[PDB]
Amino acid sequence: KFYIQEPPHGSPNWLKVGLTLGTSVFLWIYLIKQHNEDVLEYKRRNGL
Amino acid sequence: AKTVLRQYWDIPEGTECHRKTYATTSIGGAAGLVVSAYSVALKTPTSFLEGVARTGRYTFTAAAIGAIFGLTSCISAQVREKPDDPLNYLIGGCAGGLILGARTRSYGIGAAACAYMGLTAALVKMGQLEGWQVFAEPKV
Amino acid sequence: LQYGPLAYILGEKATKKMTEKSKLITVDGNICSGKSKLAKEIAEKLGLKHFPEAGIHYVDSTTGDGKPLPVQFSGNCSLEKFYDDPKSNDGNSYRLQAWLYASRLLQYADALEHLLSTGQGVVLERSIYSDFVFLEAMYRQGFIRKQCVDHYNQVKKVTICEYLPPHVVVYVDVPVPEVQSRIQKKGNPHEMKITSAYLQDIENAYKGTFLPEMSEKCEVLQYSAWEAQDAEKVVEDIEYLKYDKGPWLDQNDRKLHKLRMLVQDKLEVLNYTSIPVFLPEVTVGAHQSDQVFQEFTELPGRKYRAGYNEDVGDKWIWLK
Amino acid sequence: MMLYIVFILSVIFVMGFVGFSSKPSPIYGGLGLIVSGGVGCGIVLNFGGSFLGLMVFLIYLGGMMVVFGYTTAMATEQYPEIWLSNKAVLGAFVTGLLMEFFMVYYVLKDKEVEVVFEFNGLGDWVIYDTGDSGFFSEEAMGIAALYSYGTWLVIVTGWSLLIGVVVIMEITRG
Amino acid sequence: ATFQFLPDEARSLPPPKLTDPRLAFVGFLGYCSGLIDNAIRRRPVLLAGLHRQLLYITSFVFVGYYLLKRQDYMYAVRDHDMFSYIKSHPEDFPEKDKKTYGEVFEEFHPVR
Amino acid sequence: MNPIIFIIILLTIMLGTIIVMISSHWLLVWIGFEMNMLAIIPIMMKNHNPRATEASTKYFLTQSTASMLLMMAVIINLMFSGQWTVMKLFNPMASMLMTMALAMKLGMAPFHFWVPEVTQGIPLSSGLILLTWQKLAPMSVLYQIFPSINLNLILTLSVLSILIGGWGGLNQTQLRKIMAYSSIAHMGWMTAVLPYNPTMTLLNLIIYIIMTSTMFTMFMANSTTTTLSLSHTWNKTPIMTVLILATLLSMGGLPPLSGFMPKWMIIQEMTKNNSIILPTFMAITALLNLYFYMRLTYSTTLTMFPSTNNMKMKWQFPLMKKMTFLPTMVVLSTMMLPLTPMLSVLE
Amino acid sequence: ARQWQPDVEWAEQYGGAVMYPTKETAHWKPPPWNDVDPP
Amino acid sequence: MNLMLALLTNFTLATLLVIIAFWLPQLNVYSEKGSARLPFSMKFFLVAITFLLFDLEIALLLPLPWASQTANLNTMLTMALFLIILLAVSLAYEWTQKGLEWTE
Amino acid sequence: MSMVYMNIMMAFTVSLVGLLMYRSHLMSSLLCLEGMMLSLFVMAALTILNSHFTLASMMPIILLVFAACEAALGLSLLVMVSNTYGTDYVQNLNLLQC
Ligand SMILES: CCCCCCCCCCCCCCCCCC(=O)OC[C@H](COP(=O)(O)OCCN)OC(=O)CCCCCCCCCCCCCCCCC
Ligand SMILES: CCCCCCCCCCCCO[C@@H]1O[C@H](CO)[C@@H](O[C@H]2O[C@H](CO)[C@@H](O)[C@H](O)[C@H]2O)[C@H](O)[C@H]1O
Ligand SMILES: CCCCCCCCCCCCO[C@@H]1O[C@H](CO)[C@@H](O[C@H]2O[C@H](CO)[C@@H](O)[C@H](O)[C@H]2O)[C@H](O)[C@H]1O
Ligand SMILES: Nc1nc2c(ncn2[C@@H]2O[C@H](COP(=O)(O)OP(=O)(O)OP(=O)(O)O)[C@@H](O)[C@H]2O)c(=O)[nH]1
Ligand SMILES: N=C(N)NC(=N)NCCc1ccc(I)c(Cl)c1
Ligand SMILES: [Mg+2]
Repeated sequence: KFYIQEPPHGSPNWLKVGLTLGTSVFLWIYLIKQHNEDVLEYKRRNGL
Repeated sequence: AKTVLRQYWDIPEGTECHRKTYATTSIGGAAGLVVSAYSVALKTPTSFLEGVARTGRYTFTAAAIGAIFGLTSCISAQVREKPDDPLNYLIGGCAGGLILGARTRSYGIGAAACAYMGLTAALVKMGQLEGWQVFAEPKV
Repeated sequence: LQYGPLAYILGEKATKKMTEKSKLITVDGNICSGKSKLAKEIAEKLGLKHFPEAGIHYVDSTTGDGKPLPVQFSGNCSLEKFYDDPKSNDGNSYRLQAWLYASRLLQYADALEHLLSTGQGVVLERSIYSDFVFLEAMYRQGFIRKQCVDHYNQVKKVTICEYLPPHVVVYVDVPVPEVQSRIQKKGNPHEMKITSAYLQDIENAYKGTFLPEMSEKCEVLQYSAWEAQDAEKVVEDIEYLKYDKGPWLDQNDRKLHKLRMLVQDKLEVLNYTSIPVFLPEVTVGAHQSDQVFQEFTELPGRKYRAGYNEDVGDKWIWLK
Repeated sequence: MMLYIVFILSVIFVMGFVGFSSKPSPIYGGLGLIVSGGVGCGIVLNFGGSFLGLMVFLIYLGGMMVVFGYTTAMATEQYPEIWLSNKAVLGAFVTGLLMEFFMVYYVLKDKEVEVVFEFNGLGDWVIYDTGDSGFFSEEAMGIAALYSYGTWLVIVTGWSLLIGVVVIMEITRG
Repeated sequence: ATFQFLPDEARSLPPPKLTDPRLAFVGFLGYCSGLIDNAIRRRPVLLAGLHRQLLYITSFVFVGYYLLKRQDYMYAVRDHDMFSYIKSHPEDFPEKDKKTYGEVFEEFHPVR
Repeated sequence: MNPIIFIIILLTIMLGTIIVMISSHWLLVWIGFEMNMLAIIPIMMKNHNPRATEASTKYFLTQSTASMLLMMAVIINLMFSGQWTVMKLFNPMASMLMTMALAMKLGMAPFHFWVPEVTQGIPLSSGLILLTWQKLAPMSVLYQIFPSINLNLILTLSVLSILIGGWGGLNQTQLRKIMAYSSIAHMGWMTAVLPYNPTMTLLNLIIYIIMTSTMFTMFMANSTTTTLSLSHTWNKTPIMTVLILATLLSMGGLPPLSGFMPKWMIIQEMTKNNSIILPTFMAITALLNLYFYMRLTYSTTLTMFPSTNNMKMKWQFPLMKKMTFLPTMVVLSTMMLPLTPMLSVLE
Repeated sequence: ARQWQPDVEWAEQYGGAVMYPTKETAHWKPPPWNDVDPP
Repeated sequence: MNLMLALLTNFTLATLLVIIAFWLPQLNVYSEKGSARLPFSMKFFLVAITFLLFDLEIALLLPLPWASQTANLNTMLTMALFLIILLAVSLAYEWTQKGLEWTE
Repeated sequence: MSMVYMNIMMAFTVSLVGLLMYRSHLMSSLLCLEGMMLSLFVMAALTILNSHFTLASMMPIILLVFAACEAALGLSLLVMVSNTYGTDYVQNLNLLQC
């Protein structure tokens, strides 16, 4: 215990950390799914 | 401003000097009146007569510049026999600058005004010759 | 949930935690009036939180590890130098006074933040309302310049206007001859150099200006030195107060929320204590302030925001 | 003639405007607006707008102008200054009446006038509709349609009035 | 369409690659925002809150991808409209008769 | 102000703007402006002092006058076309009245006098709204009625605004007045290009808002409202001084920063229309803005001004203000030029 | 010599009501630090 | 024409009664025997302003007897209640914010 | 146009000039602002009634309602100005000169 008053950010906000990482994972999965769906629709529409 | 500018730019350069000098005096006077109106509105004169005096001093000053530019620029074009010459306007613009150096009595202002009003007048003549648009109509 | 509008919306309203025991008490007096001892007894008996008088190192006590910092990080303000050489050309006299008013302003904010957050009252020894008595004494004795006084009033004008005055003002009135005798008995070599004229100036300002002003808006209790010995009677006097004055009657949850948002943000508290008024006594050149600030960031646990200092044991910095 | 009633009312309408627009004591300026409001209602009445005419009386004169007079008596003027006592007010008042009289005289002499823009002076009746035989008021049908057609208008209007209450309580708390 | 970010006809175009250089730059901008967030709050700039720094990159990339999709679609529409108009009005866009430099006369300006 | 009430009042400021942007009826556009003006006044008044009351009154008189002129334009348009659709107006006198009304709402010269005074008299957060969100609704109407605006009128307003904004800012030490004159100058670029390519008007508006929000947010972070107070930032938050420097240079239109992009694109569109004198005059006159932006960089970042002793007490406390979105906005404010072709999304 | 940095005399150039003093704005004063004028 | 005549008669008679009430024989032959804040509560301002806002709401409710003749009764009834409820919310806001109090 | 329109537009112009040419009282200027509203209401009502634009018959009411709410806000600012200075004179509102 160094600080005389416990700092507001002494310990991680695990709920915020979990939401933050979970949000990042979701956006990446969504982005890759969207890109994949876009590529196929493009190939289908152009006959490739 | 449209019609006055139309009278001036209809008269051939270097000719009908009295009509050119009238057109610029009216243009100069109108600019003086506009300046007086804002000056009186935003910087309230101490009295009714001070405000009237300021209106006359500014308007006469602006009409004086307009008259000298029109006469000198038309006299130059007539004498030199060069109607479509920006130099004539450069001469008239500096004459106006000298007048503004006289009404304000400041050799420095006169010298600066003559160069800048002289250059500006020459560019106006070039623009008329070559069709430069200040407020260009939209086209693309 | 650090306090804010969201916490306020969800039910953290000051009137819920406050009672008729939620009071702000300030003990005042001349030097060596036993006001420190009285302040502790009132707090103990009334179950309040006691604040020792805010000195040169009060802010250090509230930040970092709480231990005092070297002098250069308080600008080199010395109370001892004030007594030895009150007219020093370095401007220590007013620089100390300007620093101490800022220290009191910070303490008043801590005390108000404690009262509004927990509901427990507090006891202070002097406050930003009585800090000026020392300024008046300094000026009348020719220790500070007229310009310093003007600067002090400018800073006080835009700071004190934000805060509510104390509920109860307690004054322990000790005469200057008795004050002067207790000083020589206390045996602090620098303090004994204090002169009765300076002490009389403090008394005059207290009685001439402070007490009449606080009487309009606070509850003022005055005790002689003998009467202050009877702390139980002092506490008894406080508990029988009507409280029918001042702005504390006008406060409601909306206003106290605005007040709590101010006092919790300490930089917002101290904003005007550094107004750009270039008084030689408190002005610091760029080279010096740059050099001192760089040293300050090298002190243990000071380079980063609290909780982000690996050099003092903070962990999980990469998830914070 | 009563064939020019709308034109005559509009002449008085303008005179009332030159009255308060010259800005005498706010008490008398308020009177000029009240007279103009009543004359303005009469103009709307003669075009077939009975409800709209009575709203001016009910809301504009009995509502807003009452609160204007109320506020004037409180926070502006408690005793009027003599009307037209100030030269600036008199000059402005006379100038507006002189302009108005010239318009009226010229439009009546030629049954038309060009004051900036060209107007007809044959009388306003000439433009009226010539075929009405319905069993209802059309103005009433239109206003009643606020509740069937104007759902969006009701929502934003009702919201603004509520916010007006909240806002004015914030402004005045000080 | 009408008030549509990406109309259905935009789906006939190749999507931006996930390795698009412009998308890499957008991700880099998000990374810079993460560092500035640490700096203005006096945290260790490179190490603090990697979870927060990861979301800064992801958010920028996610929005940047859709912005790049709309950008390419709008330029495809500009070209589509232009070529269709050139076809609709062949009278205004005739094929110029081209002459070789042996036939075209150019004045010569000596530098002496 | 009760926090829930503050939120509802803020939501009503936004709703008034949104009604203007989605409306197809002139009456609903007028309502949006009236609703917006009703909700903005309380946030100008919220600190209860004579300066705030004077600012709110001057704002009320200006905006209520402009809204009456707008209603007059709408009614003339109704008489000469028998319809209310938001689009080109069918009467030149209606077009002038609506253009003048929108100029007054935007604070364009010569209707500019209220902007420096109102901005000075209200808190920073309120000034941020006034100079950013409040430009959206009047610009969104100009975006739609431009086919019928008088070219000489709109370009005269643009030229006067750039001149008055540039000259007016040269004489200011108050940060809120500097931003006000900067806003007047930037409104001039937005409207100058409107007759030629409204998309560039949107691009300049968006980039203007991002950069202006960044400046106000950095001023709020340190509670600075004067030049000298800002000059103490180097001794408290050195990182902030660098962010201010970058943002000011960007606002000055210097490449390779973001703020160069709107000037670059506007010059391009004007030249395509054979407008050469006006863009050149505009670009040179904007150097006046660059001058009083540079002055601020000198006293904030590139030199170290004198400090005070009490500043040391501030060293022991961290910044607690929200600074919402500041890291994102400062990056956009400075590092967007390589993505310039992205402007086509605004088509 | 160490790098020159602004002194008090340099700083006060920017602490006035206007940057360019004139006869007209001689009576102008800087506004209150907290924007509040006394009643 | 009738309404004009009735109005003209009513106020002309009122005028005649007032002037004669002022100028009647007196039978005597001897000599006969400003724009500031009035000290008035802000509460009275708020009453008048509150009346105005409620009066504007009433103007919108006045068409209700005609609106009830519509075939779009579902919409009409929903909007009537919405407007009156919003009027009630306005009153509830003034009430709970001590806007209807006369103390202090 | 019709003869009535000459005077209704004249009334609006007269009140606009009255509004732009201040004297001392803020209330006098607020009255001119209401004058412009009243002339707008009449001009709109005449146009709408004569043309038999049935659904537009509600528009003058909406104009009246919203502008009265505007006037209520204007009056509230006037009393706050009067509380500060003891009068509603515009010359007192010149602090932001500097
Ligand atoms: C990518 C394509 C687009 C290209 C466009 C150009 C991009 C560049 C613009 C990016 C936006 C600016 C971001 C700059 C981040 C700044 C961070 C940094 O460099 O360090 C700041 C430094 C940290 O100081 P401190 O907080 O105390 O922590 C260390 C302990 N001493 O603070 C200090 O120590 C104070 C330093 C003194 C002031 C020196 C200022 C000169 C350096 C300016 C660097 C930023 C450049 C801004 C202008 C753009 C340049 C192109
Ligand atoms: C291509 C552009 C060509 C433009 C040509 C413009 C020529 C203008 C010549 C102006 C010359 C002087 O320009 C400026 O004016 C004043 C005269 O009042 C000069 O005269 C100076 O003299 C003394 C110095 O002992 C002082 O009173 C003061 O410094 C100033 O009045 C200044 O030193 C100069 O800053
Ligand atoms: C320091 C420099 C500051 C900026 C200087 C900017 C100068 C800009 C040049 C002025 C603008 C050009 O000036 C304008 O050109 C057009 C050419 O179509 C002229 O056009 C004229 O042509 C015909 C015949 O020639 C005339 O009968 C007619 O009156 C007019 O249309 C205008 O009469 C002139 O007013
Ligand atoms: N110059 C100056 N000295 C101060 C100030 N506040 C306290 N001091 C000094 O702090 C020293 C001790 O304060 P005191 O509490 O009054 O003395 P004490 O004897 O220890 O405590 P008490 O018995 O209660 O009076 C005194 O020498 C004061 O001069 C101040 O605002 N300015
Ligand atoms: N109004 C203008 N002058 N410019 C303009 N918008 N021209 C339309 C041409 C255009 C240009 C870019 C794109 I991407 C698209 Cl789709 C269309
Ligand atoms: Mg003690």
